[PDB]
Amino acid sequence: NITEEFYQSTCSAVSKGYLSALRTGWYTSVITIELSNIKEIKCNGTDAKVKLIKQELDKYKNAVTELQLL
Amino acid sequence: NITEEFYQSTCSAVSKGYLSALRTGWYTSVITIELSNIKEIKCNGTDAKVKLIKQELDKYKNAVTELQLL
Amino acid sequence: NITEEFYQSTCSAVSKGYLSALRTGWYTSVITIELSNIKEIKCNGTDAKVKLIKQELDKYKNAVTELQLL
Amino acid sequence: FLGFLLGVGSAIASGVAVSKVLHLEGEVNKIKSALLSTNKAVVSLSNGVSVLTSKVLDLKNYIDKQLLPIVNKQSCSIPNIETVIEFQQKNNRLLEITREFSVNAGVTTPVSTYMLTNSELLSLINDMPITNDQKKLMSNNVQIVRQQSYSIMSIIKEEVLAYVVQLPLYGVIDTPCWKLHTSPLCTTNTKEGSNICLTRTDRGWYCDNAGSVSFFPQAETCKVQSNRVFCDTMNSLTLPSEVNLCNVDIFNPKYDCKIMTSKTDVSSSVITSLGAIVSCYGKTKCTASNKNRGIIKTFSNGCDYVSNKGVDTVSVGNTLYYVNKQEGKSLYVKGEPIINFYDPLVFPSDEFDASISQVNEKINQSLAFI
Amino acid sequence: FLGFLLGVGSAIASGVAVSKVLHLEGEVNKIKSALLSTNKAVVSLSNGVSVLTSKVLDLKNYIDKQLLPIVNKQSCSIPNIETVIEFQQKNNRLLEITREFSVNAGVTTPVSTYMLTNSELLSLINDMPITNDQKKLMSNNVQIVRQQSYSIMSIIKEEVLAYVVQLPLYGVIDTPCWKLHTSPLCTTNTKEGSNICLTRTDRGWYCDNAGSVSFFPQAETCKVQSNRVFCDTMNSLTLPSEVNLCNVDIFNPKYDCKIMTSKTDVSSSVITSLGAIVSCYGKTKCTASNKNRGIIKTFSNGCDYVSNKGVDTVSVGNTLYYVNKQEGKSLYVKGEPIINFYDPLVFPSDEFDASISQVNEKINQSLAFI
Amino acid sequence: FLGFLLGVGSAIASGVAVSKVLHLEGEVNKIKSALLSTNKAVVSLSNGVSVLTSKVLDLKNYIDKQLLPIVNKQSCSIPNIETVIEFQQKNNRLLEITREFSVNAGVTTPVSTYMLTNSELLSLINDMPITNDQKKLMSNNVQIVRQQSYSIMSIIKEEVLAYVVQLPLYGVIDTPCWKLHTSPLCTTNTKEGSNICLTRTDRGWYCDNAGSVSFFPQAETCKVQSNRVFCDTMNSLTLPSEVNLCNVDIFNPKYDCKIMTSKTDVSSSVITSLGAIVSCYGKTKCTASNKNRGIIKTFSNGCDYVSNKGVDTVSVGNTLYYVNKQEGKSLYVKGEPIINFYDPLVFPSDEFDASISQVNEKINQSLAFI
Amino acid sequence: QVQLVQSGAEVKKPGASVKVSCKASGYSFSSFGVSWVRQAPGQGLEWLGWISAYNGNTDYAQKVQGRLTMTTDTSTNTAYMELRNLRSDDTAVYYCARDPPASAAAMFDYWGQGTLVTVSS
Amino acid sequence: QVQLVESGPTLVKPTQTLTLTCSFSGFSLSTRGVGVGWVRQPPGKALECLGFTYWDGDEYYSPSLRNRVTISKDTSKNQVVLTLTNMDPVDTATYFCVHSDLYDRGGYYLYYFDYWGQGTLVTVSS
Amino acid sequence: DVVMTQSPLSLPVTLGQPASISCRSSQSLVYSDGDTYLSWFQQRPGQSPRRLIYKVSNRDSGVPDRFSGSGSGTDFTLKISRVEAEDVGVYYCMQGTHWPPAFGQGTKVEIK
Amino acid sequence: DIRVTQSPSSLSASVGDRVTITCRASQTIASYVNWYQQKPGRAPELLIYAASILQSGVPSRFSGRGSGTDFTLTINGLQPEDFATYYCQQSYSSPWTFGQGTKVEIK
Amino acid sequence: DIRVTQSPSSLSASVGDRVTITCRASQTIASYVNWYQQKPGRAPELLIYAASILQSGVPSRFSGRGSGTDFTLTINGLQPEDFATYYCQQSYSSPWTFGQGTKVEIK
Repeated sequence: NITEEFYQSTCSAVSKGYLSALRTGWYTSVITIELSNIKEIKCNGTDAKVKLIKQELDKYKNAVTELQLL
Repeated sequence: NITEEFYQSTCSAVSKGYLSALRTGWYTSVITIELSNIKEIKCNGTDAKVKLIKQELDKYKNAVTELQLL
Repeated sequence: NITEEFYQSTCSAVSKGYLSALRTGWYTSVITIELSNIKEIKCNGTDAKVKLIKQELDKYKNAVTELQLL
Repeated sequence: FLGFLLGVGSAIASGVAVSKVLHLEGEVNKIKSALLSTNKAVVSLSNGVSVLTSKVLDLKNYIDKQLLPIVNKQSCSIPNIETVIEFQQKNNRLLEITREFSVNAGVTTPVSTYMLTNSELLSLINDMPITNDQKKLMSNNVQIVRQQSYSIMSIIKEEVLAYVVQLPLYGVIDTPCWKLHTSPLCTTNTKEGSNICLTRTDRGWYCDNAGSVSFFPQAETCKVQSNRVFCDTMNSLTLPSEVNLCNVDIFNPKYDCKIMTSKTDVSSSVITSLGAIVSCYGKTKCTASNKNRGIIKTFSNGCDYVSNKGVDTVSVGNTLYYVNKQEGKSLYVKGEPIINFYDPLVFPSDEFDASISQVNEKINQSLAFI
Repeated sequence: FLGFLLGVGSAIASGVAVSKVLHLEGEVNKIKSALLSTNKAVVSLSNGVSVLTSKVLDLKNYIDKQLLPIVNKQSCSIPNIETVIEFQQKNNRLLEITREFSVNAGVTTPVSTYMLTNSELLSLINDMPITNDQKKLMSNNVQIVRQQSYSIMSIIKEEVLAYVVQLPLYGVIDTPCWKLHTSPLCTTNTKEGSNICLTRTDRGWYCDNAGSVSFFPQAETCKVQSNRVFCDTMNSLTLPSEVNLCNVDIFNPKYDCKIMTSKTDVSSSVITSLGAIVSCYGKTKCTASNKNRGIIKTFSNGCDYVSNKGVDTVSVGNTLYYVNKQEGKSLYVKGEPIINFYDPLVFPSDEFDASISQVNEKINQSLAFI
Repeated sequence: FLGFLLGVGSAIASGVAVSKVLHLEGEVNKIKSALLSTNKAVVSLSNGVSVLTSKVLDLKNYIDKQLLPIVNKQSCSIPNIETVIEFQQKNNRLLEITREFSVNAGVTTPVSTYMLTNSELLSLINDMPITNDQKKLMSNNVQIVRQQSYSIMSIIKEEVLAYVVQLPLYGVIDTPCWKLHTSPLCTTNTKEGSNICLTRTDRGWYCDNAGSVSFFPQAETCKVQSNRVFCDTMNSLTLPSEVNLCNVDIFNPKYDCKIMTSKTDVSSSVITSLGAIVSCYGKTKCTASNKNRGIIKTFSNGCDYVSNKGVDTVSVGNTLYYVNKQEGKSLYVKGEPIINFYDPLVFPSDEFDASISQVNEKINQSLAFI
Repeated sequence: QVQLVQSGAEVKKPGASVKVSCKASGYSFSSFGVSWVRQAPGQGLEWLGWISAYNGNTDYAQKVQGRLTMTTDTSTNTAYMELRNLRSDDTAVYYCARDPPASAAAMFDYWGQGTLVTVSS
Repeated sequence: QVQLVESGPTLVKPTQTLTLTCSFSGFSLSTRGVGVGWVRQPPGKALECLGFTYWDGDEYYSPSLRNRVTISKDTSKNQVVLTLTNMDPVDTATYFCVHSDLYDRGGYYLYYFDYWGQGTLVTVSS
Repeated sequence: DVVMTQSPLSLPVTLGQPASISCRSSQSLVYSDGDTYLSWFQQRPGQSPRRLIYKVSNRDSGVPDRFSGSGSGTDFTLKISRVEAEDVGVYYCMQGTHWPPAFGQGTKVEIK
Repeated sequence: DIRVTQSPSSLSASVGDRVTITCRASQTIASYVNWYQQKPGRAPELLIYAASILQSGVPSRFSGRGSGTDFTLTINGLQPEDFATYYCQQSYSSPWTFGQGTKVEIK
Repeated sequence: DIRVTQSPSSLSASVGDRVTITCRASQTIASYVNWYQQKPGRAPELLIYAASILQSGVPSRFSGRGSGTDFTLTINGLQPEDFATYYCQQSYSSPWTFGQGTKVEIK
């Protein structure tokens, strides 16, 4: 139960009854994501779903290249 | 029309001609979203669209559980 | 190669060996997106894909109207 | 500079106050009962507050109508892909809602489109019990309404998810406002270390409010859309109307204008609304230029001002500032700078927040010590 | 106000230190070899550190199993739309990961759902080698764990992308904490310019730590969920246990309480946890009110406090603050304000960071000068 | 600490200046006419500016080619699901653009991937009329280019949506830079309240620029990627080259080094680039340790420095700082601390922004008063 | 009206170098660029190289690369193209076609009247 | 081009006052960074500075003999005057007029001695 | 790189009859910023060439309304409604989407 | 004062050898060391501008390195004209003291 | 002191004309100018509140404009009763000085 007390002599109030959760140190973990070794796509079909897959792979490759720039 | 004046005596400039939109108080509204009472899914089909529905319902239930944790 | 030096006399340390990339000025470029002149959709079909197209066009028109509000 | 004079008010106090009431047993049942026939009804809670409550999304109805015949059976009928993509589209709003609440720990600001779409926001703007002028202002400028709003997670229980959106109330409209910009005014003698400086600390917005002037010391917090100044009274000071007298006589006895002092004469520029104030000192070279004609003006040592007519960029030392090209008439009030009236041997240059009266009485005390 | 006393510690130092080791030649091969048989293993790096490594997404397996028979051939077989949409859902997480990394310049905070999902965060947060109480606290409050965590880009090479998440370690649990709120205490004489003020600068959180008190001068940084105070020791001061003596005798000789002084008597209010402190001065009108009963209290000039019982809003001048409706007992300690013990003719009102001892010795020096 | 000495320059001034010109009647027609045959052309506006204009998305062509035969008829032909999903994929970028503009009220920073993709950003950053070295720097570090860029909503009319992206121009390359770190230097006598402290306030980055030193007082704003320091001259000071003399003789007469004084001897640590500065005072216990060997060093009272070689963590009181494991050679310069040369009875400890000359002349004035 | 007035015909010996000027009138030259194209008699039209008067970027066809260098002098509103080490098959008329100031869709809206450079023994 | 030529007496009776005049050309003393001073070298011994005049009017000497060596400058007359009293037999040294420039960039403030005059020999003999 | 083949190598025409010129392309001309950029030029004998069509089915300023473009994607066609004495010459189609821009074989029109 | 003394006083070398002259300071200084070469009967000349940077107008064969207490001057490709006395100068704090010098000798 | 004088001293006009009285200050002042109309044998009456804002309780025909050095009073629709003397007062700095006035006359 939180209780608060006001001091007229110093115009200040303390709110006590809390429990700490202070961070004292750090824990570092390495997170890995495995990426495919695709070099280039040689498909030449004009199907719309193949175009969708090519667009998704192109933005995936652009994301990989941008992370490699970093 | 905004008019600006510079005072060489105090090295300060006043830009006058504006109109106020000062927020003085607060209006609180309660927004509700109705959630389904699904307990568990008993489907065992191997169809890909059923798997997609199960995945979407699983992340939906994880979101509901996370808001319940909060 | 970055070298660091500490001065006990002033309790300060300088880390030198860096290369500058200071931004001195601004380059302003105008980016344009061409928007369609759709007035209203007169389709009355009850097909689900037509409903999806209507929903996406409705949020697109809401986005255009919202940008016009801005 | 006067940002430390504000009182620490909890902005989310009203939202969390409404949220705490909803946690009590029976209140969520009352919310469900009040919205049983309609989408929007005012609910009287235990605290006695009457808050408009609205329902914006019902995934329960969609799920219980379309998904229960499919996934709640042993012999599942194969759903169409249109059902799957419609499910994704409808549930995406809740996924972004939960993601924003998880990242922000249940208090999000500004209110995103997922918390409240602009159609629902405009409806709730129009449904407030306020004057028509306030509704017009809120409806025409919903972006700052979003930036001055909080969304507070409240409850998730009894199949109801509730969060309290906290919209601003603009109780002051169309009172005149003016922004005071300030640059350090310093002496211009050739000796490097004899320079003294003076900077008015009361820079920031001012807006009339009920016979007093609301002074906003943090200019960056107040948003400006065209001719209208959107500010918050929570981070504002209330000042007497004598504060206007500082802009025509800084040595007036009715109100002591607030200044800071130092001896670090740095060459700096303050980009105002319709021009630029440049305070070039020491051996620094400062010029104002036109983008086509090149250098058109060179500033001598001291405090100087250049209008935005003709001028497009301003350079002070190695730093280049661009001037605002807003249309409007600018004035230059010629006058003797006030820094020349002070005796350099007794000038107090150690104040971070002082006033003209404080500096004058300190100079008088220093002369009395002699 | 005492935020300038902190030391500048690099928060991401541990994560970038682990990231630099992974850049060394041969370490990627060790990471791949240790995770070759399992999803999670501790690796021994060149620096001698032992870090838990986890695999959260394998798009390589998905691509090499399903998409290589489709797109890596001349006579491409037509894929189903389910495969296309499943690719979109699986690859969407990596797209948001790369977008967040590009926008945030390789270091993101807080850790979003895309950096680490809630289930994987809970699994990793249980898998730490820590006490069970720390696991219980850290699992029950994962949102503040996210807000106190960083994700640092480390490597992308040899078909392996790695980023080092840096979860907080809560080494102190359940020691008592208390927040000190402060408002300016000023005189109340009718003359406008004779007023003097005093404000305790040590406002902020305090929490016990092994016989000392950690003072957190920036109260806004510390998160509060219910009765628990989540703070960071990096931006904290270490203080002796005598710091508690200031709340019962500000003139105690064991520890000099820190205050600032000025003469700008502004009417301001400080919303506390269970009440509101209002310091109404000059000609300002300040009142506390109930949302139903209207105005229920009017404050005279000086420092005054209003309880949370009955009161729902508080108005000071043109600024309206809402009070926190948290349940709890509030106490009023009657006493003579300390500002009345000072001689106005010799009061030093030019301090931005001082103490009672400093002000007392300055008054003594001013009396010695006379 | 010297962040208050900057001049308030409007960063978005150039972008809003270009945006205001596009609002004038007829300018959008000129933009459409100049971009009629090509995707990129420089347009001369009414203001006389010549800005390169680029078209990044044309949803009008997609809609008018594919959706007009479908939805603009009475007997609507049933579209394929591929068309639907392609429409969402194409329109998603515009939805995120509008959402970001709604949340941020038309001024966004940093420039997200939706404002400008990385391929389009690289193309536009190569198309600038600048030197090849500047283009190489910009192309190799596009993420900091995003972090120092704004996107300003300009117009939406005549079927044209336009927003002005505001890329930075890095006019200074490969001049030497150095960062100055500072920790409080205090006395070490056993009496608690007799301690005096001194802290150089000029901590922050320094970079050579055209025969002067650009001093950046806010170190947190400047980004660092490897050996390169990306800073902004807008929030910088211009200083004479005598500022280098402070690091070898703080009592030099050519340039007064800036310091602050106090009596609050707090134990704090400042994590530098290649080490750590620890200033352990009072009864605090401060140690530096190796992650494997345990405690390897114990610090006595005063100002001390530890290298990053061997040391992995440093503890000062109840807070633990991690040191940077960057490779580099560190030097310790033995010398008598300057704080021991001051008389404690006359030391002025009430300065928040002072200099060695100011402190010396105040000590001389105090001795003259005696 | 915008016209591209070029230089006159030139006759030179093989192995030497030419300079062909394409003066532009009627527009701000710094806002656009010029691409030179070769037209041998009895042969089609081949793109040689693009140079922008705005940023100075250059691009050349792979068959011509190394031998080709363009310099633009915006102070005189004339753009020069220098072809070093002429061969026998380079006897042609050289046309200048306007282009955008950046890497984008080609325009070729305005064409010069030509410059007949012939190399014969 | 920078030129630096010393001129003065070579034989001075002990305990009297020795003076040197340094004439310079190709550079101005008021140019930033430029400073002129004196470095002497006894035979078989090491070099030692005497004192330096700087562009901004600053002045110091070697503390071992700062009460005895004084230098005055005259930019208008294009001359630099070195004065030293109480001539000691140990003071027999080759006095070099020297030009100085400061390494302004890189965070240093280093006064190096780039251009050296040919030097004159002063012998304290009875 | 891309190559275009302009199919009607010769154009024997009769006065008042329409004439069509087509040139196929080896790739789709849709740029990422979605417009198709193929242009048609007319070259008079002994005179400088001039642009007629700047984008597909778009007519340049100052060009008479007799010339009209058509097609989309990979098949583009320029249709002249009527042939006159002032239309004798050679025509080139040009793509601006991909580097390098290329031109057709330069087909010639001759009045019978 | 910060005294500087050079350990090799009378080293001897032939053409084609490597010569390293070591100047040690009494305390830690970062750079602020200058190297002068004095031919017999001639004025000295600046060779090393600061630690690890060459003065302009001197042969590129000379190279410098050093920071802290010990500074070393590396000479690659000695010539017969290189016979001279090399001096190190400390300038981190006033007064500026010179070392005793290295009287290099040729075989 | 900031002196204000009116250039037209004895302008004459008829009913239906437009009258513009120009008052010039010695230095730049922003507004803080007042206009008084004094009838012969009667007390003056305030008409112009400040630059471009009107006093309540006077005919709306009067209008003001001006900032800086020159201030102008525009009168539209003159009446026979408007025959009076108009005065300019500056108030930007103490003391408040009055102009010599414009003795408007009717034809």
